[PDB]
Amino acid sequence: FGGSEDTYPYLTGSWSTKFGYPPMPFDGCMFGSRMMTAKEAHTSKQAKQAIVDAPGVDDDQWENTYKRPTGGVITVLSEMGEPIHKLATRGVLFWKELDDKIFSLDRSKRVAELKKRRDYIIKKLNDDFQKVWFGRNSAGEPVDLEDMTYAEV
Amino acid sequence: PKYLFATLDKAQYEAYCVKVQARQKKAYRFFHNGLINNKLFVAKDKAP
Repeated sequence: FGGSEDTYPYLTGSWSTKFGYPPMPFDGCMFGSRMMTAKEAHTSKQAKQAIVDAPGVDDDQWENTYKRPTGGVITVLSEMGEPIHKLATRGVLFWKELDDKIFSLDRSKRVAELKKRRDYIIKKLNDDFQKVWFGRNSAGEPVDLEDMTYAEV
Repeated sequence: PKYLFATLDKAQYEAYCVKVQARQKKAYRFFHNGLINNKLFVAKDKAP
């Protein structure tokens, strides 16, 4: 929901009629994703910006989150493994990435697979993720933590 | 050693000196890794 025009139906019990059912009135409506752009909310400017910019999708193809960047949101897994809906930013994309190739593998086999895609994951880490690769050197380029000088660290 | 270097031009010698100090940094890294993880010796399992 994001307005009273779509809210109204369920608020009345009219939605349920569309399904060959009597009216089933809801005692109220609840707003979450909607209010994120309230100026009195703490969402960073460009954040609530990029939020608006999400082309929504209808109750039709929300199931599509699970597979594609559908609208502006995509589904991705927590560290707990639980499913989450997020704005499919470059980060949240490369996050879905590791979900499928790194966090998909059992603990053991993981570390090995990391070393193989190391400098790849390290680029995508440096380039478009919330947390960067701590590996910079004096000159500016990225290196191994084990290769940095004390100063540099 | 100095006497060998006196064969070269400051051009050459100084180019070499940069190579060396890079190696030393690898070496340093390795040696410390080895001490801690007991891998100062690594047996080769296959030819090149």
